Amino acid sequence: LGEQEAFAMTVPLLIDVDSSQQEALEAIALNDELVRVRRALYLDLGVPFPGIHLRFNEGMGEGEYLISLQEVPVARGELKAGYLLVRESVSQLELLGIPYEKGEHLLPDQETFWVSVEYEERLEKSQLEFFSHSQVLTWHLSHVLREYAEDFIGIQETRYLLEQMEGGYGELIKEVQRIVPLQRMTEILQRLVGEDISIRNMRSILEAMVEWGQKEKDVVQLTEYIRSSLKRYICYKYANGNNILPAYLFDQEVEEKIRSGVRQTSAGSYLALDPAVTESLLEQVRKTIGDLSQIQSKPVLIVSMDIRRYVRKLIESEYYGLPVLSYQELTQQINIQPLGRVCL
Amino acid sequence: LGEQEAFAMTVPLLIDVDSSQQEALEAIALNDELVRVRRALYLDLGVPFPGIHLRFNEGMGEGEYLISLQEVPVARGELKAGYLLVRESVSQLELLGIPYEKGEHLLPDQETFWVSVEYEERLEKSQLEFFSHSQVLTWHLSHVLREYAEDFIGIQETRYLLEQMEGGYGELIKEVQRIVPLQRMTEILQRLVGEDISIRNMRSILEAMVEWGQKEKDVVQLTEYIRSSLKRYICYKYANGNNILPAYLFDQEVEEKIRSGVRQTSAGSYLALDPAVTESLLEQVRKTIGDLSQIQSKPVLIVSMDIRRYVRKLIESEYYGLPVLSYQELTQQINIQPLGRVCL
Repeated sequence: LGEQEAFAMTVPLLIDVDSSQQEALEAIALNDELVRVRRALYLDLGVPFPGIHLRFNEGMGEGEYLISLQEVPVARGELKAGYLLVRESVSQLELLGIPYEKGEHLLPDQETFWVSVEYEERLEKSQLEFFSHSQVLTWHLSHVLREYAEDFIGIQETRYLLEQMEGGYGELIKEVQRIVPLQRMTEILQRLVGEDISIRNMRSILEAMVEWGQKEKDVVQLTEYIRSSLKRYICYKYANGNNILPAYLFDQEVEEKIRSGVRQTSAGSYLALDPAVTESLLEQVRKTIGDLSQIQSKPVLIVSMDIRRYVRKLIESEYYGLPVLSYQELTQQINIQPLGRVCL
Repeated sequence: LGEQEAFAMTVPLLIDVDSSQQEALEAIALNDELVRVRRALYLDLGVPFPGIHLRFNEGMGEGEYLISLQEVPVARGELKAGYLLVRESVSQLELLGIPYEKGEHLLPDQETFWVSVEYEERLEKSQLEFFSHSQVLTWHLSHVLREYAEDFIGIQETRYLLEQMEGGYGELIKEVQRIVPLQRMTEILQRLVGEDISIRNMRSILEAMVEWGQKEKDVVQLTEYIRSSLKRYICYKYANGNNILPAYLFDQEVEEKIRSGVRQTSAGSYLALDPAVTESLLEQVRKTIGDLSQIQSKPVLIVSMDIRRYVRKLIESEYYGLPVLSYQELTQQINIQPLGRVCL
């Protein structure tokens, strides 16, 4: 036992589902239904995701499954599709109009109710959302990555991109590395994928990295200049229609209250107004935006560039699916259709 | 005798149990029951523990055993299971309701009373905690490491991690070594494992090492920023339930008395208020927290980040099993359920 300790590396991503399916589930693909949603999610965000280890554990129950990032279960579940109970995401009284018996739960994103596989034939005629045992699993996965993609872009992973691109763009990389150190360039790539912006376009992120890495030095400013280099991308991510975008402009009185609380002190530049002012603004927002749960068409808040960040991490608690843009990121020839200006 | 001195290295960890078992104990494993609890404890903390030498000494009695860190017995014991008296940890009047004769002691952590091996058959029916001759030994071991894990992470042991990780994360390490010297990076890894935080996740400790090792320079601040990188880990170590955490918030009046006594002088930043104020605060704590011996569910104190340390080493005498958190380490989506605010 005198062997010293034999260090063992932690696993980057891990899926632990129960036993009793290690050969029973195992048959849609569950080795080509993960690698499919990992690639299909890579081409969306661009993060070089890690290898998903798949372990069928017997220690848990029979419908349990936990998805552990680095040995801390981040989205566990007891799939009561355990035997076969293919769930329903947009479950409603329509599943009472389509009367097949239900099973209650609040599986995360939409109201989940479960029906059996004889009931499936008739409800698939009725056309609602069906999640097989693959699609119930990967969905949380494709939701775990999209929300924890700030943790897979580390100094070891960008140096993977800046090596994989050596062939294509030689003199671009040998120029960017001398201007922005790897720590600083990575502290940006995390800040893009935080707003669900896609790294994928890795060239025009380095063009705008070289251009501004000499003039600007505060990361939060530099990333607002770099988003402004993906102009005609964002116009396509948020406003899919004919150059019309449903916005929620901030009336100038507020964009000035926030620009006066930046506190550029210790490379944090924290927005520090007051625990009593934050609730004042966050109320004026909640008073106009409402809840946006019924509000369709995915609106976006639109605020000046230099505070586009601090507004984002402010309402990040209440309004999570409300992206924030800038005036600059808005490529011209976009018809902002203001839903309602946020007064004070 | 002219041989100069022939230097002989001290042993890192050493178990000295008596003779008369060197072949009699020797049969559960006692070479695979230590290496099992050493590995099982490594995957918990992450420290690369040393090799446990096992020596059966005759110089002692017949039920004695001492566990010596570097030749100073740190947890000795005369196991009065000497012949066979498998102990009981949660001994109570239930062992008078289950009337089998007892043997009194205060073996450390829970009330230890001993019963024989014919009594074992019936009390194992009654379902209380049994410690065989292995489990009485390793338990102190798995308690010695967990409490002296600040002594196994030295500059020689982190350079073992930063070499074992060269393969996986090359450019991460070649970046962190130039930012934080080995002394400074190790003075952190000791400060994590001091709070029972787990080094194990060695990547996101280096990501947050690179990020903050340039801005912050006081170790105690840097480690409070590094704990804030293991956010969604701590949420799982202290609040296992559904995002609900039983806290003991500090009312703001106190968190300001302590922030005024930091004395950042000689890289010690000692909290120096008064031997008469420390008893004032430590009384207001003891007046609300009580004793927490009956208080179940493992509550945690929750104080602002910048003094999370000085509060910890303050109550470290009285309330040892009361972990202290920050507001920052608390990942959002955690329902702090304040048990009672510590007023002044």
